[PDB]
Amino acid sequence: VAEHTINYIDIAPEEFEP
Amino acid sequence: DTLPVSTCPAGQKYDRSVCYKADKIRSFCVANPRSNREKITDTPCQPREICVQRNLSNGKSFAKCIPIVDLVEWKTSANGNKEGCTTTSVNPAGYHHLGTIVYDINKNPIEVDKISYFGEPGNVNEGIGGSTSYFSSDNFQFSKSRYMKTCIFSGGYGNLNAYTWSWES
Repeated sequence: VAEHTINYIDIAPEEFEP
Repeated sequence: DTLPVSTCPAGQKYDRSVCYKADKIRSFCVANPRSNREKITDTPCQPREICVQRNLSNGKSFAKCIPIVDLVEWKTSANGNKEGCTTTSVNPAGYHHLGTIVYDINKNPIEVDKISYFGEPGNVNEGIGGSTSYFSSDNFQFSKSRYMKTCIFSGGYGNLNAYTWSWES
């Protein structure tokens, strides 16, 4: 098992990543 | 939650953003032709956020602040020449990246000799980057049985402050 669990996934806004 | 500033003077366009400090985004406008009048904008993070950085699908740097509670904060090995690691699941199951950025005690990004990612179980190579303050993994299929180990080899100073977050494009 992993030491940590991430529950938030970042996505760049469209205005920066078209 | 804190985003870089995308607005630019007339005649200028937003080009990229970087973590200037652990708590300060810096955005860059560019003119055509390039000039020294180009607007550079520093945006402070809120005190509970940390600045994280990665390269977008177009190769441009992109920086923003994420609450530290929403990512993994860890220390690199006390001995700068010892590779140290941490392991992370990501919810929900699916294809995600990890990114990692490293800061020194003065909140400046610090280049490390190697950041490497291993899919687990199996120690599957999920990306190796070098001489860089930040680096992102391949797109990896996380699940209740699949997780990712991140390893930092500083090669210089130890006890550095690392931040590992998840992202998709």
